[PDB]
Amino acid sequence: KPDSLFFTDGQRRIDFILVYEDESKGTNEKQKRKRQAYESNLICLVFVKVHAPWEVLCTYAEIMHIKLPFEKSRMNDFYNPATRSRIVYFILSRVKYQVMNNVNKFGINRLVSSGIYKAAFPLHDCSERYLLYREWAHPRSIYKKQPLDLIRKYYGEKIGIYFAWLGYYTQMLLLAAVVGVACFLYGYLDQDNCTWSKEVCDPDIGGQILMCPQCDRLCPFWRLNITCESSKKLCIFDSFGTLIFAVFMGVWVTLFLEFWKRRQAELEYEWDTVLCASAVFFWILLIIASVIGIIVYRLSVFIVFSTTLKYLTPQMATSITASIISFIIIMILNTIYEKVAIMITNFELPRTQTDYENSLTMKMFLFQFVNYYSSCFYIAFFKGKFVGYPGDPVYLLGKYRSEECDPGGCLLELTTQLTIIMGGKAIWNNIQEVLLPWVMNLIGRYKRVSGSEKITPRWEQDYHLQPMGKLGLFYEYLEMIIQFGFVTLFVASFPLAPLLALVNNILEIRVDAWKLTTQFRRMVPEKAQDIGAWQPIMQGIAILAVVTNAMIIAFTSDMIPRLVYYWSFSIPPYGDHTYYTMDGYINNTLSVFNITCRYRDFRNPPGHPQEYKHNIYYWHVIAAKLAFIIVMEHIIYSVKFFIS
Amino acid sequence: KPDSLFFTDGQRRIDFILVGTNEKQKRKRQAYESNLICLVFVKVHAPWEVLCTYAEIMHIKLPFEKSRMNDFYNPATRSRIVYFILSRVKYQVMNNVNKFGINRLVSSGIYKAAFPLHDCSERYLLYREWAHPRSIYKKQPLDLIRKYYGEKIGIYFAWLGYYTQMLLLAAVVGVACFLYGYLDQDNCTWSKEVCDPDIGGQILMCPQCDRLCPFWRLNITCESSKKLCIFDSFGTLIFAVFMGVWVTLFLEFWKRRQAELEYEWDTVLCASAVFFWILLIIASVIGIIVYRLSVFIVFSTTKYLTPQMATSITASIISFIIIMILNTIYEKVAIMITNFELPRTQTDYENSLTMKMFLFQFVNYYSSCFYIAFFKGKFVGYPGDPVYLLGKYRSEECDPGGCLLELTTQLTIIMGGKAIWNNIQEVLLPWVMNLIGRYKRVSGSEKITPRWEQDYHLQPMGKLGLFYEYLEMIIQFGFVTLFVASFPLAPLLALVNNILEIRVDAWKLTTQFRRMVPEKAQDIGAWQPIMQGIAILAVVTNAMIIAFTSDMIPRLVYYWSFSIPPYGDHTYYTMDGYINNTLSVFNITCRYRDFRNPPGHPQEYKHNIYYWHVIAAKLAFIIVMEHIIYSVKFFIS
Ligand SMILES: [Ca+2]
Ligand SMILES: [Ca+2]
Repeated sequence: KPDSLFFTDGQRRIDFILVYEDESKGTNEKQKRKRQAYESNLICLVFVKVHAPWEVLCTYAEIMHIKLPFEKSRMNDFYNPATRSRIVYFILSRVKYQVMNNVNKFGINRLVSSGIYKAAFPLHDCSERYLLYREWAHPRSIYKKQPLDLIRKYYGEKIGIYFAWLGYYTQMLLLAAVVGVACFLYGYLDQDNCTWSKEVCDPDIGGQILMCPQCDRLCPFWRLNITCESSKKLCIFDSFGTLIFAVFMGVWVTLFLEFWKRRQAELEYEWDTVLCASAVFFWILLIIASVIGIIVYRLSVFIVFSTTLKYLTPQMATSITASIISFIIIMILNTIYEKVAIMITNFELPRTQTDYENSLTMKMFLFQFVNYYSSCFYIAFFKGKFVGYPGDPVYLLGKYRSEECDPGGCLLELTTQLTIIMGGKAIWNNIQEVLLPWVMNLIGRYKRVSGSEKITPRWEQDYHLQPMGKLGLFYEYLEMIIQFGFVTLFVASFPLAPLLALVNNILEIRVDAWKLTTQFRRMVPEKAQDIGAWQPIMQGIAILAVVTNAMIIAFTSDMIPRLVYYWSFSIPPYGDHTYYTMDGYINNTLSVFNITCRYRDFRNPPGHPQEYKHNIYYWHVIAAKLAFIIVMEHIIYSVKFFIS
Repeated sequence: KPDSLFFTDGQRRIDFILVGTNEKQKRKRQAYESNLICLVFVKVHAPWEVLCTYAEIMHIKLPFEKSRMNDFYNPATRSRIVYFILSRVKYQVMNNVNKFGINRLVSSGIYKAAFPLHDCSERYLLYREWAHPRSIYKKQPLDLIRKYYGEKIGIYFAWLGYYTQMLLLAAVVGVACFLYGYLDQDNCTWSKEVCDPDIGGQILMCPQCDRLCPFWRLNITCESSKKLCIFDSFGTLIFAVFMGVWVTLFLEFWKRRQAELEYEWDTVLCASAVFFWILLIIASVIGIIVYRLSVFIVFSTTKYLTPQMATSITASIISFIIIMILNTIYEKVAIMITNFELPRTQTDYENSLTMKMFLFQFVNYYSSCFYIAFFKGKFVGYPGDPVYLLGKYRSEECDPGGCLLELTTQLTIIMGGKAIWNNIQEVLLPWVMNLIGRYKRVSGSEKITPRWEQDYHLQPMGKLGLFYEYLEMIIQFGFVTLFVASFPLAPLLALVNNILEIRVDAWKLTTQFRRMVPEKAQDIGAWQPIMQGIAILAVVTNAMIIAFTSDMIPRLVYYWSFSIPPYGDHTYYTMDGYINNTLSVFNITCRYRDFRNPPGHPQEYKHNIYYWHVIAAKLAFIIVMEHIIYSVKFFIS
């Protein structure tokens, strides 16, 4: 029978499979009779079946305290196919191989690494798999609520916590999405009567500003008018779409953390749930330097691409193409890091599985942080600075100049990077997660055995399925923490970032689910009280996110400069208006340059006693930026103090 | 037998002592002692069997071999066990009137007193080598305190330990910067040009008050500016940075010590009324400053005793007296409002009492210091018009030094004067009241005084025993970490203080007060969150003290970016010409302290580039120092 969950005699559900074949140079007999006696003490091509009867599960459940299934009691009570796999795995790990020459091994952790065995896994049916396939696997059930209790009871506590965290995620990124939509409509509608994003488009005030080339050569004296196509759509990320949006984002990120702490407490109430500087930091410093190589490649790309060539402005198509190239390079370099972190972690002598995975987290998460967010931090914080008296950039300790931004507090490049990285990867990781299992399963089914007997045993089909590995949910937490960082660190621009995430996760909460019910082999239902080794990382990300949001609003949003302009530079002090009006902002902010243009920085005109040194406007604006940072951060940690 | 801790039979030590409407409580107390059986001095004793029987509920692990109570491998714990037995056993009636313990019994007034008794031994040696003026510097046997006076007193004297041993490092760093500020005093152009009449005495000021104040000169500042040098020349920066690192160090260092002692020992409507009085005292600090002004204004009409030294001392003493009187009033009112609300058990009641009285004392003490440090000498504009505080009364203005001598004088007189006065009461009140009792109740005994009689004549300690000591020491901690930029000797002033206090309290805990029940405690309790909040606020307030009220960042700015060919006619990083080129001119139709444009700049009396540069430096300094400090404590923890 193809749907055989039992033995030949029947009435005995299979709990595990392990496969090996050492019948056939010279050394083969050694592992042959190593594994020949290994199964002997475990007793209470052929697929070695492992089952745990009542008297075995009862006698080996005494070691670990697990609340059996009304109400529950500690270790003993009276009123689960999932826990059998974990019990069998624990039995395999505890029972060792006894010899007479002092070479003792326990479990197959070392056995499968050497190569004695081939594979080991539990198996499920073809029931709870179909009912979970219909409303939870296929993307048609977008709005259907998931049975997280069923997920916990079927695919283990770790997967249940991962999905509940994702279920809780879009449960309250919909409010962030609707706030983003409100800011979206405010920015889009109020593109006319605000003297911003209309001055730039108007050829009389924001069109007569003759800039000067940003780089050394092969750039002409452009005009601000060309900014129109990207300035009219800039206000959506500016104005009220920036200040209250990011303040609400900070309050939200500080509050739902504690809200999900309460959710975790509720879950615990429901379920039981009871030399360093070198090499390691050397490679991180090397990639901190290698972002320079990445941007050098990016320039070497678009310099040629500009000569090669829906209102596709140069700074839109160029930025999109550059972001795609950088994303491809980031994926390749992430593959390189996936190799090197593993190759350096096993070099050190680690502790058991828990500490090994904790160290692997502490290394790979930082590797991915510096791999992904380095470019975003470069563009956001220290990209378009350092222009002085003769217009001399820092030159980066060489003969190569630095790149300069646009008169908007360059954020369109940042939001394009966000959209193409966290949005492009959203497509691409799902593409691999859906298609790689199909293509490899088809390769196995069309290259190993073809034309079966029309009755395929369950173990054979499961063996043909892809393994899940010990780093099962590590990669999902990694990608989701990357999404979390992109949706909380840089959420000042792109108000629709959670919404772009929202539907994303609604697909993922199915797609992953789908790949967890049809593609990968069933995983042992491990028990965990939380996400683990990521929650402190989440707290650190939130603490850094408050500061980085303040720095995004101040140093690279050009919102504080306009607030300052219509509060203190528009009034009769420093100005000629009557009340808080934003008129004349663009002309009365940019500073003049003498070639012997008008660049973006705030500096004195050529002939002030302090020429090309910062003026009163710059110092006022930077004092306002620092005050805004201090006030917002203090208010945010005060708010989280009230919350927790 | 005056030294008799046993009954007539002997070999049975006393473990505790307790001593038409009248008939009601007479009958209630007559049957109360009946179920407890296993002026009269009821000697409650606990044999071994009752100790084992009713010590099982409160799990205590004590042997050598610390495994569990029921093992086969302490005069202190008998009092606690007897107290627990008294509290658990209730009085049974047939009218639905059930009372357990004497917490309600002594409140009504059926009994008079209840206390354990100690020896006249382990108390004599502990008086000599630990509680005597001849043994001040001798090392503490903290075990001899833990097993004799209880976990609470032991934790109090161990937490006070590091204020005597490793507060010495802070004190010696303070001494080092104290001597550094006095040696490099002539060759810094600061506090020398001020004392030089040629360039620092020609700067005529203008009156700070509306009337009865003449146009003075900076020359008179000399006697207070020359000694100001040690407070802010260069020792303030490294001093406060080291203080922040030091506090964010010993917090976790004492966490480690707490873990070590855990290894050693077992240790098993709101907006109104409550916040209304706090906002009322926030307003009443205005009344306090009005009172101090009214005092020294008249005193002005009445060893280089400059007006701003004698005045700052006299007004500080008057404010300290008023603060003590108000603290008595708050001790009354917090108790009178806390019992109004229906509280939980004793632990939660004392937690609420902590949360109320600590805030009351915070606003009582640190409000004046925050007023002087942060928002005292500001708000001068175009015609020299102060904010007037929503009235016809002007505000008070500071001196061209980033007024800090007033702040350090307030610290020295408050945390130093109280350091004397609290010890004075703690030493003399027991003597005077014991003498009153011994010379007014019974005189001329028969030369044999029973132990219980002498103990009864001693003062009671109460349920709020160590609450006041934690309160005063947390006040000292706040004064030595919040405002530790000036007065580098503040730890050293504390140090000997603590070295005396760690005896004085010790002394008063072996001769004056009645023995206290050895309560079970694993930490100071309900104060560690307060200490963490104090440290987090302390980093920020130290940054604001260095920036907004130290006049140090302006001194960095002058010789970094104003003594260079832009903004200055110099050639290096030199402090020359700082005083003249910082204060801004005022036109009456003087030269005040704030940084504003001269009378005739297109933005007249609006702020110049100097103030905006200095405030940008201040904000950058605050941000950088705070970020570095929490990064450092992240590395530490
Ligand atoms: Ca995924
Ligand atoms: Ca004391």
